[PDB]
Amino acid sequence: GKEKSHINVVVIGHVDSGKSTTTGHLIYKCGGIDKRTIEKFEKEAAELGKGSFKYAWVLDKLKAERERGITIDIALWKFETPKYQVTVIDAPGHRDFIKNMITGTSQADCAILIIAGGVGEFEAGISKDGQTREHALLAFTLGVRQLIVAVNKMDSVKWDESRFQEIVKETSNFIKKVGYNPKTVPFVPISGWNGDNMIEATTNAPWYKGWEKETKAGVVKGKTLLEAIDAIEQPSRPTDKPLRLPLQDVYKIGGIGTVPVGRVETGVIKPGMVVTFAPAGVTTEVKSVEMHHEQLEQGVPGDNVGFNVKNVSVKEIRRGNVCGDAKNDPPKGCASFNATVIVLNHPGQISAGYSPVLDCHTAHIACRFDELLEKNDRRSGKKLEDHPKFLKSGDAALVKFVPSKPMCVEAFSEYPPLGRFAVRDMRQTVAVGVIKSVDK
Amino acid sequence: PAAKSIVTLDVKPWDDETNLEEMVANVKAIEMEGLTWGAHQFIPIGFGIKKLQINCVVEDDKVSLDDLQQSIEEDEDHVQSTDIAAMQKL
Ligand SMILES: [Mg+2]
Repeated sequence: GKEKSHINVVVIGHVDSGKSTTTGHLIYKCGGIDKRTIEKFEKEAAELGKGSFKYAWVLDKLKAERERGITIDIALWKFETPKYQVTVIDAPGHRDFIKNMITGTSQADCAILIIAGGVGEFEAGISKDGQTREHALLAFTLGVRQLIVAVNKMDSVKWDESRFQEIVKETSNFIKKVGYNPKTVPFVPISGWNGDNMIEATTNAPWYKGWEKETKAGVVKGKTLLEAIDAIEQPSRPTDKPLRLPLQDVYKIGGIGTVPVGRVETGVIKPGMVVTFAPAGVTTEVKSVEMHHEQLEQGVPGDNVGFNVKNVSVKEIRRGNVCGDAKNDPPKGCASFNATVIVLNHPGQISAGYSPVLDCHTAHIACRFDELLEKNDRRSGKKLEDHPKFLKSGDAALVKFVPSKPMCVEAFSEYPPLGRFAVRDMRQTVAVGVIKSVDK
Repeated sequence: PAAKSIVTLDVKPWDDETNLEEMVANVKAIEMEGLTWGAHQFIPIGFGIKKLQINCVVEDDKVSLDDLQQSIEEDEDHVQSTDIAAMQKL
């Protein structure tokens, strides 16, 4: 039982791709989620014959049990690989997941695109207007640079090499248009149901020599999807960056005082540090830090911590404000910020003056699109025109934003979690933004 | 069948004295076509405060999570805020 590093993975794909069975299989055989329910169905399966059972059958029963609302475990799913503890999201098709994908905690280190290999299922999955492409575009825009492609349902096409090759060609085109470099992407033929190439190599494809990907140090090869996941590159965590901790809630506890709560996005928080809260600019000492049941010596990137501070009323700091270190690039409110905005598909056009609500870290504030400064080629960033008169679906543009209320944001290059945002309107996320400059 | 998602919501109280049983009873009393309430637990977050962590399964086309969060938040006497702890496709 070796010590593991932590990574986040998001699984995307069309409704017929079989991505839930595929993700479910990995969690079942490499993790420990809803195991008492799994055990109940493994025993029940004896009824099908004389004892043997398929993992897919158990997953089907687990799904129905979850639908009834009687399973016990929460929706935070994890599984292990030789090197990692993986937190995985089988992306929901729910439209409210888009905002959650942009501002939620745990942004992905790698996206796994599941592709149905069948004849009419593959084409349906790569439609330009499909939810799958939107998810891929969002991941790319948010900096998810690693991608793994799994071509599922290979049994349905009799593990035909030509079909796999054509699918790889067409999928490479699909992802290249989004922005990914296919040479850095492993393409794994699998059967989520039968288990081929999931954890163990398939015996149904003698032509299969394995997957490969180019990395900065050389070429990495493997056979299975689990190997591809274990091959994900170790991303650098922001432990040494200045502290940034967006507030989620603020409590007034008898006998303790003010206790803000939030996720440490960058840097580390420790008792004894002197912190500043922005947009207000209030400064104070951190008295103690707690998480779950433990008192901490430090809260590191990813920890959702409570901390007690003196001489700050709950009325002067609130959700959306950002806590940072007063002696290491303290956070500041801004007069405005310029960001690259990617307009998603929606029933409207954007003109200067537009003032929708933006969700950035824990802040929820209406911000004016004060000026449309440029229109750009999305993938390269090249300026196409100065001062476009309007933006339509698909456009990438540099926009100057003016917040309607005091707001603390950061450039994405410096503090990623405080530099990406979702634009809300018409009951959906209509645009995603990446902050490029801030006027503090 | 209709597309669904399983969601875990964190419902936060005002302080360490908030009546948590009332808070969850109010959440569970919310009825929406396509919404199924699941398991819940009260989880310590530090300093004696506990948040409600509750599962629900929703039909994507019928249940707005934005609306559900807003509805839960109407119980101002018990609820300070709600957040999505995690969500998955089913
Ligand atoms: Mg399905």
